Amino acid sequence: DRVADVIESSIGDSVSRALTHALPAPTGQDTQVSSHRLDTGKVPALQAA
Amino acid sequence: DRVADVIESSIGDSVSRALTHALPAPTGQDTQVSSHRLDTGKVPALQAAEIGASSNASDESMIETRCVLNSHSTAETTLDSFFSRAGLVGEIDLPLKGTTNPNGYANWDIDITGYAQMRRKVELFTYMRFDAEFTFVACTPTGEVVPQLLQYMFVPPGAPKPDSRESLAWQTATNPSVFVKLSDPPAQVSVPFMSPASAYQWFYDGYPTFGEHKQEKDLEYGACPNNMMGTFSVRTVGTSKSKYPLVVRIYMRMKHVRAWIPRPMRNQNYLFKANPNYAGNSIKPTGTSRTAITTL
Amino acid sequence: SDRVAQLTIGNSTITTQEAANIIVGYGEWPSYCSDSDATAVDKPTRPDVSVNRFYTLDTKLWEKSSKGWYWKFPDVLTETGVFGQNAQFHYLYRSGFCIHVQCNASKFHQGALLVAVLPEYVIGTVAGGTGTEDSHPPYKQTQPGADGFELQHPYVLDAGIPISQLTVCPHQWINLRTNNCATIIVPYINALPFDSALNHCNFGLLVVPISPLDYDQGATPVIPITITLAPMCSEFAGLRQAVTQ
Amino acid sequence: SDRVAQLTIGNSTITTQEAANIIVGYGEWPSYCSDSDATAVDKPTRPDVSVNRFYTLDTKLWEKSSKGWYWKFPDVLTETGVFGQNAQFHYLYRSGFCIHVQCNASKFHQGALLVAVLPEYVIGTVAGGTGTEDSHPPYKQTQPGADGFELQHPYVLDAGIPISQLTVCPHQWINLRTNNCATIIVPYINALPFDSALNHCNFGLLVVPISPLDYDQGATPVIPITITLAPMCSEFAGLRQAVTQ
Amino acid sequence: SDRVAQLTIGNSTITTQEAANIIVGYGEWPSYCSDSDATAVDKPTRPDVSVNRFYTLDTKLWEKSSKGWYWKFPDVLTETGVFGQNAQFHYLYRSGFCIHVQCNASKFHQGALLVAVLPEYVIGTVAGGTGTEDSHPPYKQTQPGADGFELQHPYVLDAGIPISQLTVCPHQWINLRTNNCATIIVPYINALPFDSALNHCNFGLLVVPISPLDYDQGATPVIPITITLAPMCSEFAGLRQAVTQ
Ligand SMILES: CCCCCCCCCCCCC/C=C\[C@H](O)[C@H](N)CO
Repeated sequence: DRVADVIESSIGDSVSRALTHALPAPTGQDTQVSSHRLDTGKVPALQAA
Repeated sequence: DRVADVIESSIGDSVSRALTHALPAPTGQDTQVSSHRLDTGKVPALQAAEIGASSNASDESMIETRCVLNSHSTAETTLDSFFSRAGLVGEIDLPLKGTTNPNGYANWDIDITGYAQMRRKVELFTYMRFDAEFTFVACTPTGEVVPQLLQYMFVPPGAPKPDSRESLAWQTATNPSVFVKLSDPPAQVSVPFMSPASAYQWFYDGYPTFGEHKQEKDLEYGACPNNMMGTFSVRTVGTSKSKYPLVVRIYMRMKHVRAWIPRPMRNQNYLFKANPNYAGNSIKPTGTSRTAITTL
Repeated sequence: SDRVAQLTIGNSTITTQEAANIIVGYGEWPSYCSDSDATAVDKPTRPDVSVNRFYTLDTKLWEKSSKGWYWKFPDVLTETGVFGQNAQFHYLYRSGFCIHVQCNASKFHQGALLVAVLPEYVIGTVAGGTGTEDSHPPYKQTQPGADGFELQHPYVLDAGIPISQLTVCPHQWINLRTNNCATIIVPYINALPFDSALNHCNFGLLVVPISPLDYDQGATPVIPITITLAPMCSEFAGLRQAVTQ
Repeated sequence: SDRVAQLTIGNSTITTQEAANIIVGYGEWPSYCSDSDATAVDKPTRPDVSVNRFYTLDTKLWEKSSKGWYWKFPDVLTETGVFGQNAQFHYLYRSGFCIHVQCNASKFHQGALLVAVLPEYVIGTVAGGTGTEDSHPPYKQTQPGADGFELQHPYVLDAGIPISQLTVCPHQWINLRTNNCATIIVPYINALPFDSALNHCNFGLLVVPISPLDYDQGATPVIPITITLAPMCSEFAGLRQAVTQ
Repeated sequence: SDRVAQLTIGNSTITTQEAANIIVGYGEWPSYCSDSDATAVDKPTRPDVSVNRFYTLDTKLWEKSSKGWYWKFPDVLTETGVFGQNAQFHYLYRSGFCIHVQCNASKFHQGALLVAVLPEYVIGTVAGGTGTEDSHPPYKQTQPGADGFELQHPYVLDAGIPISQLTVCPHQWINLRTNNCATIIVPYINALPFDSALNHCNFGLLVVPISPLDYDQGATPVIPITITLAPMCSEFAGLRQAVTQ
């Protein structure tokens, strides 16, 4: 392999790239203490479906 | 200097701030290996021509390429490689019977704008600075070479121009002169840069004299005195009239060339020397035409 | 960031909210003459804040059938304020320039303009229409003043050269879809360190609509164009009487 | 940043200025088959740049009364270019895909589309209307080719399953208020490492207008929809004659 | 960043996408009374989440000929929910406030509003028109309730003071070109640590259209205005029977 198209090639990569992974979860998630918020720039409610 | 307006002032800074700099480039640029891309936020293809700059997209951004080593030279596109080629710039005719120069002498004002092929090349830039090399080819109207003695005199501006074949100005005690035969190879000499300015300019937007510019003084517009380098004079060395008609052709080749400020190349036909005039009725497009835009 | 801009020089200010960056002509800034370049012996005068400030010349209307206009520099400012007085009191002149062109419309209008700077823009004639008459343009066409002049043959730029190659000169575009202003900065361009401001014009400014203006009936039909300029690093020398011609 | 995007693969490029990110189906990227998974002995062929590039199939018009359309993969590309020639010359096939759907309008139009990918999308019949006749759909409906096919009962997806649960599949929306394109990346989905490209269809692409198109009279009434796709990590094996059927 | 905002207090939430920051009146946040300031001996009650939450009073229509409106605090909330019950069961009261005003239109409408908070906004009368009769405003005008009251002479603010100096009070603008909401936070303002909620009004809220509303025929002609408020750091003391008057 001499030409610098075969050396740099990604052909033959058989490993699957996974964006996510599994985590232990035996019980439901807890709920923590929260207070009031009055700020600009943070909008958890506004979404984009 | 005490007030804190003079101390902080930028007045008097004579150094030029340059945004860019020149780099070595003997050969064309190489091409590197590129692969596919699938991303958000990087758009080499999308441009904005309203800024006034050229596109910065490359080969590798748009398609998948291979590694290519480019060894093509860029040495033929320099200014000395482009301009150091002799071309016809003037022609002088010395007939036996006629109305132009029947007395055996002629005067030619040094100019380049007489012929279109070199004029179009030189008028790509605004300012130009170079040395010259003039070659004089002499023969008869049919091309035959005959035994005859000729004299060429260079007359700088302000010097008295000869008025006859036997003028006292042909003593050439100060002006350079050349004596040559028609059986010799063509004569050629070297010429320096003589402009009072730092460069010759082919376009001068203004008038050379002060005062009111009326309509009967309109032939002075665009005339730059810094380009008037003198007069070239020629005669047949003798007291009686010569036996043969003669024609003289001048070729000039630049060397040590510098240029500034490029401008669009000429589009229409030339009409007059030192005049951008064009024919109003017949304006032709830059190129050819076709019947439809959707076909070839 | 690149859309909003402010230009402050002297006692004048310009604010814009729709811009396409600033072009610095030939990659060089205006500056003063050095001792090696200078030839005259008398010391020049540098009035500074009184001459380096923004001037507005006039307003020109853009129609659906416009051809184009051109102005000559520094011929526009030879009659305006302290700059004009200094220019017509002295013999020698040198300075840079900053040019700002303004034209605004709505989101339903369309069009495009080409704003370019061409050094030593010599004007030719139509040679009588047949190329037989060796005429020359009148003084009105060569130096039109601060009112400008309208092109007759924009395709050849009234000088025998194509307009499609005018982009080789420092230039910008005013696309009504994208921006509404153009800013160009020009250094001092000449083969001499100093020159006369009443006999020589350094360059010219061209505004040519490449894409015609269009809109639907009911919208505003008046679309003006305004020119604003400011000298930079001005120098004068050779004091004498005041001559106007 | 997330609005503008560029997709480059092979010798083709796509540019968009109104996007809503890229969905990677099932959180997995296309890849080649490993030695543990492989079963055949002959080495496969990987033509690379000649088959992994964007293809455009056809343009479909969106009306105020449209139902929906569906396409079958890789049945669309079995007749197009080097990919089609390779697919009909070999016996075994495997590859991923990248799907890009385009539809643009103005700021006064409204509507919404659902673009989803459903593996093994089997089509049923209306059973004569009474459930008494055991009919089967013709070959035209099962594999419509590159022209697609229009749904008759979009509520049941022409297969007896609700459309309101189609969001469990990799999907995006094209809201004319927000964006004008949808991009989905699908790996190779099958219970076998290789399969035939002329007998089996891996999945199907559904475009169903959930919210109808609307506009006022005077605006442009033609709103096209265009489909662009590109194979990824294609592999072929089992060379023989060329069969088309 | 400064355009989008979210306000969360108690079990209520407000989301906006067109804002002009939050004004904190007099550069101070609401807080509880300290031991040095306090005078009463009995410990106060702090119900917290049941009284500190957003309340909406009513909707008022903006016309081309509107004058303005005003509300009195805490007179609006003396009949609404747990806050009203606590206020009419106890003798002493103290709290801050958070005020949010909403008004939205299209990109073809124009107008402007001034939203200001004036402590101890006493209302005068026209004195019979000649200044001879020493009358006093009825109880309806002084404490209009949750329905508000419309100004009769907005130039003098119905109290003999110019409106052009109302910007000295904590204020914002609602320019239909720029934003569609205004948020102001007010601490407890009084010369006493505690006071009665049924006899004293701490301040008033003014909404006056300085620039009139305009639009072309065919657009939506109904432009409502809605007021939302929430107490902050409420305290009550002096428990007794429930009195309403
Ligand atoms: C025996 C010697 C004869 C000398 C022949 C003439 C030599 C003088 C040449 C002067 C320099 C040539 C360049 C002239 C200036 C510009 O090129 C032209 N004015 C352009 O119109």
